[PDB]
Amino acid sequence: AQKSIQEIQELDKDDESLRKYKEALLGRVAVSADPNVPNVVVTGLTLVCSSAPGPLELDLTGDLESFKKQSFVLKEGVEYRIKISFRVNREIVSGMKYIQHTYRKGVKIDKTDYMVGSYGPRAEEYEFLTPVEEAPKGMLARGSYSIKSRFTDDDKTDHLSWEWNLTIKKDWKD
Amino acid sequence: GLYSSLPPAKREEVEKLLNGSAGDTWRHLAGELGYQPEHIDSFTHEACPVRALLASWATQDSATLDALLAALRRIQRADLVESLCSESTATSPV
Repeated sequence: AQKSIQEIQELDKDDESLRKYKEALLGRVAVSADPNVPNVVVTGLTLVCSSAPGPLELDLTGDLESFKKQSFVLKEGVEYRIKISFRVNREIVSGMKYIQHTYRKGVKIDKTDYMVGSYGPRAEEYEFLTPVEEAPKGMLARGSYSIKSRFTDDDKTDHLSWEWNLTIKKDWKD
Repeated sequence: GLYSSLPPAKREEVEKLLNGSAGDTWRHLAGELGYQPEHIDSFTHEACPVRALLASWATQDSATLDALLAALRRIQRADLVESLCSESTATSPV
């Protein structure tokens, strides 16, 4: 019939209302797999500091020009570590290297590069932690240090590069 | 100038750099802002009260940059002030 079996076929209306939520998927067919997005990017940087009261972090993949002004908080003569977090949603990459420079009052003094290795196209993000690093000291050396950070590979492909400031404060914990 | 005049990334950095500063740096700021002592005992109980403090302060016109800077000078944080003032000033050479 046309108007007798609908008394039990009503369950279809309870799952047909959910078809409108499937329609929203058509609004965002990018899947982060289009050529308009890069292969590997640092999702953020984190500063693990066992001497500090709490962990530090900074967001990335955005307005890297802003980080040339904003700074971090460290302590004079303290020990710290740098953790870099990056996602890989494209292909395997090898010979990956993280470069870290240090500029005092607008003058580079040295730089160090840390090999991260090779990583595959995992839907998640990988993290790399540096060894112990010391901080400068004296009230004149409490100024903002520019750090330049770069990521490259054995294929000479720059993934991202940024730069961020660092306030060396006298206290950070009491 | 108002704290609302700063870029979104500044407002995030004010929180993210203060997590490395003393666990009670915000406690000094709140005392000089004229916040009541009972509100300080409610904030120190939270995990990240420094983030909520900026949002609760930004609820009112008193949240000017000039007022925030003035209060940071009273608590001997002129060090941290000068470094955040790198964006909080008229500068754009491009």
